[PDB]
Amino acid sequence: MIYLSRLLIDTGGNPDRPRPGRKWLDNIYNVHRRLSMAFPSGLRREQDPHFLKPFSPNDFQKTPFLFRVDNNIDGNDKRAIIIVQSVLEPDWDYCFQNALDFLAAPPETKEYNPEFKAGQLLRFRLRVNASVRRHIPEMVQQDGQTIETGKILHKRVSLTWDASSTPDQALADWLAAKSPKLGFTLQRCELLQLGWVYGSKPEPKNVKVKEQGQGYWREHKYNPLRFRAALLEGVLEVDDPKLFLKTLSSGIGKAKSFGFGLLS
Amino acid sequence: NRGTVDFIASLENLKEGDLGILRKLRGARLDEKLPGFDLFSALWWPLRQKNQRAPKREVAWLIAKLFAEFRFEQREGATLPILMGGICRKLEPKKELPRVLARFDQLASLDIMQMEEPLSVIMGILRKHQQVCLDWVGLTDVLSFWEQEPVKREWSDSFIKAYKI
Amino acid sequence: MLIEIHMIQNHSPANLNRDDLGAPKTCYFGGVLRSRISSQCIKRSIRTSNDFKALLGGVRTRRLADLIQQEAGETECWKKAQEILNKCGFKNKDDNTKMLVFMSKDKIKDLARIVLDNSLGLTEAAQQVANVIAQATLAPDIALCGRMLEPNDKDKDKKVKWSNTTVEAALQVAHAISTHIARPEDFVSMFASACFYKYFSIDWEQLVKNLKGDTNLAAHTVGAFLLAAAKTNPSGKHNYPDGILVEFKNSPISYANAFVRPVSVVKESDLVEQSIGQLSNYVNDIRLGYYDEQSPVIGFWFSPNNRYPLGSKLASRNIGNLNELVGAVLDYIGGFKWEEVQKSK
Amino acid sequence: MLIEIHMIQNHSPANLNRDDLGAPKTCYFGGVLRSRISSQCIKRSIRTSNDFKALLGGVRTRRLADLIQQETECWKKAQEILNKCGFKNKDDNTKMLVFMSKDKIKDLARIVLDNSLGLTEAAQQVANVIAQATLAPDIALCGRMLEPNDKDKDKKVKWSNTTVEAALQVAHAISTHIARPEIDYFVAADDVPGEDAGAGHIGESMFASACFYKYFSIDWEQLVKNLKGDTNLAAHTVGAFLLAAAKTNPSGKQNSFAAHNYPDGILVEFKNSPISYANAFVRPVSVVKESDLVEQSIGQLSNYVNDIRLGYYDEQSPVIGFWFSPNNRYPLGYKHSKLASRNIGNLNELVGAVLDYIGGFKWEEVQKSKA
Amino acid sequence: PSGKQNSFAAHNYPDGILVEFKNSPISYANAFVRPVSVVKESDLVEQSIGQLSNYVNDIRLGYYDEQSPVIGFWFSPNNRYPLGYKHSKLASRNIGNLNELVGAVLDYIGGFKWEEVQKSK
Amino acid sequence: MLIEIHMIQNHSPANLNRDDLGAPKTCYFGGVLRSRISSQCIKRSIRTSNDFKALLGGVRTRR
Repeated sequence: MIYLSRLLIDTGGNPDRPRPGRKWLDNIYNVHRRLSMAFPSGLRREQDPHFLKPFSPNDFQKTPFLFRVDNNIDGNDKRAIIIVQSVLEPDWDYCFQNALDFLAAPPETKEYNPEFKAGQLLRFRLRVNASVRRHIPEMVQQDGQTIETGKILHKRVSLTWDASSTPDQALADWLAAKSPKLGFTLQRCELLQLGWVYGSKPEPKNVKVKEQGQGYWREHKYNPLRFRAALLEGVLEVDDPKLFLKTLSSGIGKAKSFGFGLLS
Repeated sequence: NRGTVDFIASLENLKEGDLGILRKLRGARLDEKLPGFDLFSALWWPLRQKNQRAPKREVAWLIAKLFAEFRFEQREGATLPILMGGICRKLEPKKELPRVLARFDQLASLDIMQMEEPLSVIMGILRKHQQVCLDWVGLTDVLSFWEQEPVKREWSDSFIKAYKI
Repeated sequence: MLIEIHMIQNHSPANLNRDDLGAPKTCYFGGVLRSRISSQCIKRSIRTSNDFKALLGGVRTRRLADLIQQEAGETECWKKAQEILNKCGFKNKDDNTKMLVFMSKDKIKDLARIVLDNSLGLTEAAQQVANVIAQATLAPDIALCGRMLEPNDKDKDKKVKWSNTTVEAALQVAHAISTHIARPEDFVSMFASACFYKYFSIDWEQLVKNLKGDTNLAAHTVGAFLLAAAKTNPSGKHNYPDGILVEFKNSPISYANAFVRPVSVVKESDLVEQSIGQLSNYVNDIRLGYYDEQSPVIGFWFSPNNRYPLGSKLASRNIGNLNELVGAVLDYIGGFKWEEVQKSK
Repeated sequence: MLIEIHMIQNHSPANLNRDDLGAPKTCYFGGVLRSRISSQCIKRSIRTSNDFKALLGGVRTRRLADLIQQETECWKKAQEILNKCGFKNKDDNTKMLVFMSKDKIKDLARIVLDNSLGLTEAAQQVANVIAQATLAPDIALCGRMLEPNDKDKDKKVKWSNTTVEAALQVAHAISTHIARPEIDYFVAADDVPGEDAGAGHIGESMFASACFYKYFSIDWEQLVKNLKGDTNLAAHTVGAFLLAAAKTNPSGKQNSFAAHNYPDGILVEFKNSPISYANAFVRPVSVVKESDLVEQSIGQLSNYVNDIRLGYYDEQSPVIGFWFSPNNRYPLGYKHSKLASRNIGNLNELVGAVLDYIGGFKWEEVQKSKA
Repeated sequence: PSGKQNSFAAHNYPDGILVEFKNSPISYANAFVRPVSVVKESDLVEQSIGQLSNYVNDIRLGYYDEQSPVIGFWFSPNNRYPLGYKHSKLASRNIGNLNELVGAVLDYIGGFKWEEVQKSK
Repeated sequence: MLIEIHMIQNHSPANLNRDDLGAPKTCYFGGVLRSRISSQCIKRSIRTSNDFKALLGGVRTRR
């Protein structure tokens, strides 16, 4: 059930006027938030059509889904493309119903269903994290005299590849070896984009107390999160049209919420 | 007061385009045009954090609009009921003096927002008589307290005192 | 005189200039979209290249304090140097100064030997720091890219005086444009080599004025500039240029309008040679409409072993080599054989 | 015999004129946005150009009495004399723009160094000599408002009016299509290594590319009246204006963009009443897949030029027109008729035709009257 | 007008001149109560002239058909802007040149030409 | 017998009837801001015109 579509956003052209979409694209936590309060619910849909209510994420349906932000030229106009697909029907008449400045052209819903059988030459790109659990999380190197104090911490650090090669034949080897698990293969792979992606997620806490109830009085906190990016393509030959559909429903890698998803 | 003087001095600093967009906003509230509100915020925000006494917001907006429209200069001792009355002595008491006199008394029974047009006609006949000086600080602090009748009666008695001399 | 170099190069845009949204840089030319690489990216890629290894004499840093205890040797000179720099007028938020400082990598030891002396007050120390960074322009990178320096005045001490701390740039790089239609990506050796056109201009007299009158250093700068522009892909980390037209005149002329209408060609291999055809046609009509007597214009044409030809006579000579191209640009200034010009930094 | 210049010039992506906010200057015409190259910027760009060297000399001056010593320590008494002439002092300069311009600073030097005179008569003769400088043709193309400041002296400054009724009218440069603003992103890339990714500064810059239609409106009679005769000098300044309009561009942010794009077509006319063909581009030029926008814009211009030439007829006022393209790369008579009287391929005989229609002069002897 | 023409050279010629001959005055300014919104398929001048032609034909059919008809001449330079695409033949004579419009007005006036009239002064 | 003229023009970026501040003159027509060229300015430019320099028979001077 592919629901591939597009959300063409309004990049500005004057960094003097306020630019809502450009600022919104700089934080992937809020990018996921924006993409996730779409298709909200039918629970309180009959109450209000105006999106004027105190926000709570519990009312929104907790179905995991996917997106990816990219850039393309159609024939004559640069416009950043967001490609989404989900198991629920598209209803972007409420997510952007008072934030029309976020959009450039009204979004379009397509219908698509896959068929590849085995060994064709009609495949597409991919996005993934270069995340590996560390072999040697060496004992928490602390500061003060550039020393080492701690014991251990299993962390999902960035992939430390080799030092005598480039990653268009190192990460290429990596997903070429990864492909027979997920039910496909790579005969050619050249990377297009790599780097880091950043965000910020807020943590509600509780320190203070209230004299007539429980501790409503409390403070704020923010925390950062980082990921290693890899956008790349390939001419691929699917092993079987019976297990690759699960990979087309989950994606190579499972950042999902934070951009890196399935093959497109 | 040591707060309104800075407001008047900052108003005298305003250049031609700013008071042009203030001129275009006669009779219009500070909402339907973004640049007018931006100018008013720039003029009105920073004088509350430096001195404890500031004029009322509506008085400041009305005085800024009128100042842009007429562009006088600030001089102590040139309030409205002195120059008014001084020009009333230069009149024929038969017909024109009641006309201009009623034009002046229309101000004494009006709220702050609606006085834009009567103050406009009063300052128009002031401009016709070639008046350059107007005590903007004095006008502003008698206008921010315009709702108490002692200052209205003092202003009227100032008109009487300037008329009998 | 001005050194105007026009190069037609097949640059693959997969690993090229990006914007803050990850897109390749694009510009509208002729009312229709083309592909763009930024001028500062070409300048920095030439700067940090292999051929510009000897001529990288300028450092654009924000932490002079970190550089102070690199040749001082002793340990306890880091905070006093920060205080002296702050009394100069470059404020400190952290280890780095909060304005950009561009000096040559030979006056840092001068700053260190100024700082380590403890026989004079902070005011005259900051004055001497201004004496160090107010005329330290002894760098070809400074002479080419240009710089001005002006400090904060909000709580800087009032007992300091600065010289004319600006050096005028010698380099005018155009935002290089793609002659053809930029190829679309959809909603249902692997990416094409885009025919790019780049423009570089170097002011000879102003550059040698910016290097305190030296000649062999500036000749090495211009030769290494052509070699680094031709040999280095503009990016961050052979692809030889299909055609280099290097023209000498006293006025800048841009041949971008040769490709006002895109060279819309279905065949991939039938693109670059008639892009060169369009370039030759428009250079012919610009020469016939603008360059007549007064100041004549002489230009050289290079191709990889003369593969894409030119045109009639719109250049001076055809050479299929790059070091011959350096020898052929450097002799119109008069002499300066390239085998001895590299003995400069 | 009005000198009207209509030009077509396509520009590479650049930012020539910017405001205090860094945006390229834009204007509205026909309800749609156009790129604007402001009139003062064109006047200065042609003024500060290389070819406007033999006829320059309208020097801007706000810091006065410092060049007097350059041509004794006259900072005290000559500035005191200038203050007594009305130009008051507020700092280490004169807070009044003075258009003294002409190269007769020898007269000011010799009256200032004359230590045998008082203040009033010296200031008076200064007032007649600076109100009658009348050299420097940029004065004849842009006038003055030097009427001192009457808050000084003993009120004995009976000066003469300095206004010159300048003969130049320059319209703001108009793009023939929809202006498309673009955003440039740059970083500073800290040279020494650090513990961060490294970017000493982050900023956003703008640029645009457009096909520009320009309008310079000068009349010959006021130009030669403001220049007290000297017909060859008038030919020199009109030739300098033609060459500078054809060869120079505003030098704003040109170290990073290099948009030295020379000309596509030129409309130089001579008539008795002024007209602007900006109304040709009231309809914006839309790109067709077969032709480039320069050819399209020239076609639209030719359509409207034929309109005005035929639909506004008086038999006693014949109007001619000149058309120029580089090697006839874009002829104007594509549609129906040879609109221009002569189609010219190179700039030099275009200037020659301008000289021939103005006064029959040549381009060789015109440079003798340097003045 | 001769305002800031030194720095803003906006000398332009009128692309539409309408002359009517009535014994009472009218002003066709109520046509442009709605401002002209420029569309991508046309230009501002053509749209304004179309609205003017709409109003002129409408007032002509509403405030006329007397024993005395309303006669007029319409002027566009070389006929790029005729009277819209609505009902044609509204103007008695669509004139492409200015001097011929002046001559038509003068011939309505009683039969005085343009050349010998200047001999009065 | 009334002879009426109705015209349509279109000018470039202009300052024809500026303010003493410098702002071009504006008026409201139909609730929207429109640029206005003053009737006095139109009449004076008509009077001082080149083709009105064959009709003039008055000066209307002051002194």
